[PDB]
Amino acid sequence: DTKETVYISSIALLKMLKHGRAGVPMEVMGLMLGEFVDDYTVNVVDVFAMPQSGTGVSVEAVDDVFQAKMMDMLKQTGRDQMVVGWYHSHPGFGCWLSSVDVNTQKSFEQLNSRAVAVVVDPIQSVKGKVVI
Amino acid sequence: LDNEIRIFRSELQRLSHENNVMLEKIKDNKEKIKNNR
Amino acid sequence: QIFVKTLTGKTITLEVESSDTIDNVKSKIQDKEGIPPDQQRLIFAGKQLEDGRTLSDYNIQKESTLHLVLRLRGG
Repeated sequence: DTKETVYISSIALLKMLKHGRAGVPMEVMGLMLGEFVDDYTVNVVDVFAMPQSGTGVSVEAVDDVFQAKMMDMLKQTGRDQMVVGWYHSHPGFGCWLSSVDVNTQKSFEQLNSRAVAVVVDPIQSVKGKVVI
Repeated sequence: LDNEIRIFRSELQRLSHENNVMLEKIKDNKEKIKNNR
Repeated sequence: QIFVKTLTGKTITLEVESSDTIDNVKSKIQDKEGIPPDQQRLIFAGKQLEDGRTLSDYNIQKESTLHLVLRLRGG
């Protein structure tokens, strides 16, 4: 259980920042799509956004269907694949997790035992030293 | 005036579809404000 | 019985009938996936399953399809 690269598609990332930054100061949360592999390359494909009530320190997903009504709206094009993880944002505070994050993350892992969280910090994320 | 009701019921069937539609997009926003309130 | 899908795309299938209490149903995923139902959101074709209108008024036939959803909170 090591050496696990996490490749990311460049079409995925910059969508993570833009919606990950436009909501600043209040934080923001969406989803990841991809596919597990045997153990190592837990890649990522594409992302999107659940609606939400954002604060500077806290947020939830309001609606519980716009993520479900859209995958079923995507496979008509099938431009992506199933779900693999979820991200969120700490706008100026550093990159870590909190007791709320685990309680929701603790659902995904028992649901599916390699799912992943992602953290980003756009304010101090200058044209050089990203901190994702 | 038999053709009246064979016709002027059709429009009634339409505006009900027009009403329930517009009835929902406002319900949509009506909840958004509470999420951001 | 019944089918249940996920946001991951995984499937789980349960052994139930038209007599099912959502407070009892919500315990079933907890029987298997280990989820407190506070973190739950079941769907039937855009209609979120309200816990009050038990499935007798939802046409939950045999081999029907549902969608499970987890809650999301961060900070």
